[PDB]
Amino acid sequence: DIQMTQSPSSLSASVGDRVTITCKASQNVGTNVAWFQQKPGKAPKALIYSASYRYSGVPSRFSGSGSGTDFTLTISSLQPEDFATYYCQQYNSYPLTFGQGTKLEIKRTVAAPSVFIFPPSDEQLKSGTASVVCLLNNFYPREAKVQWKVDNALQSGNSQESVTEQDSKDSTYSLSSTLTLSKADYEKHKVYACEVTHQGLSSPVTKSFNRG
Amino acid sequence: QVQLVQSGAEVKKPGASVKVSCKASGYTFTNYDINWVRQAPGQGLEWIGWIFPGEGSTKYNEKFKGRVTMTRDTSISTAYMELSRLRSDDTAVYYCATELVKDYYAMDYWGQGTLVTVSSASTKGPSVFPLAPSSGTAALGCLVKDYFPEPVTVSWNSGALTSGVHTFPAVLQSSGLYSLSSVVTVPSSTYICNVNHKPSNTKVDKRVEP
Ligand SMILES: CCC(=O)N(c1ccccc1)C1(C(=O)OC)CCN(CCC(=O)NCCN)CC1
Repeated sequence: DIQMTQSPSSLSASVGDRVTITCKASQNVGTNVAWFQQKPGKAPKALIYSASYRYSGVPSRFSGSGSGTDFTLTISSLQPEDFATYYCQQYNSYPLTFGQGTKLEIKRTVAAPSVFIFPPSDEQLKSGTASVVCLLNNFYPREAKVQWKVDNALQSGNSQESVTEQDSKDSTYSLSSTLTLSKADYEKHKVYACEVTHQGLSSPVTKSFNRG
Repeated sequence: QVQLVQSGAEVKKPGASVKVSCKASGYTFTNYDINWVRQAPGQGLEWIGWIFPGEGSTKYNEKFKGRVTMTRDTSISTAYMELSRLRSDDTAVYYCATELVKDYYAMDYWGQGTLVTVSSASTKGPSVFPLAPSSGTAALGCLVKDYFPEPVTVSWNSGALTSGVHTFPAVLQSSGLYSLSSVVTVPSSTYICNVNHKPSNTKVDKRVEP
């Protein structure tokens, strides 16, 4: 296999910015390199072939360059429908190999996460399970960290997280960290708190409640 | 107009096989290789192989040698991809694709994608639990827990409340069932999450209240 390595894996730019994205092959591959664009939930749209030649319908602001082992995709003036993930691919040798994506996101001003906390519902306790949910609403950048504590005992495992995409109106992110435990174990403990750390906060922030 | 149509989504149990189809219209089917690429949830693109419909010749990724068979039916302009001995990592959207040069432009054509879910779980509707507010704006939502397979839809107030709504990407729990939360912000001054699971015909409107 030839490895295709892309860098950075993500980048924050703005409309009109000139964006440059690299792609490096573990072996010389001549000019046999393709670039794809893909939106979440949609198939890829081919952009470039033969390193520098555009596909039909691909706007001229997308330009390709490179030869041998170093390759580049250039967006001359970033337009709003260009925010997407971009894959290079070699086809000089089998198996055909892709690099990981280079996700292209919208830069904006720092936002602190609005932290809320929800307890397990009575409809769920009658069922025998317990789900506590810590919500992080409208923050930027994407990087964050949530940590759980029951009676100030730091929790490890049985907690999973999901992060939405950039909101279409304010480009912000939102996170849901879900901690799940037995109803038995839920009653067996008193106070529950989730600690939220985000560079838009001067110190850790914690929301908490006391039931069980 | 060139079009490639794929078979519908499927759920398979580990060790089974799946045969995905890709029907071509709008061009000479025997003149161009059909390529298959897959993308697991949240991951990148991986190449499976191609078949040349003119002669039925194939080339496969070595990572699948022995598990994947590609065939053609020229009479109905269809290419098939059969993946055998299914495992959990095989869970991905499978795409067929071809590339042509008419006029003078190279053009690429893609299928709509076929979701192949490999899981020992069985179809189950979700249980919707309210996330009630707790004292300037209030936040509330719904916890859609324990459904299989994907997807589940969530709307609020029968589609009237689109603003300030954040429905989270589902998470796969170790139990093989999916769960996602869906939240919304409202000033502290009714609200109903409409949840529908097509694979199990489960439709549950749940009103949230503090
Ligand atoms: C699985 C991805 C992949 O690899 N490919 C692909 C891309 C989009 C849609 C379908 C297939 C190609 C492939 O299989 O590589 C040989 C298809 C043929 N292009 C050749 C471009 C060209 O030079 N066209 C003009 C020649 N006159 C190279 C890439």
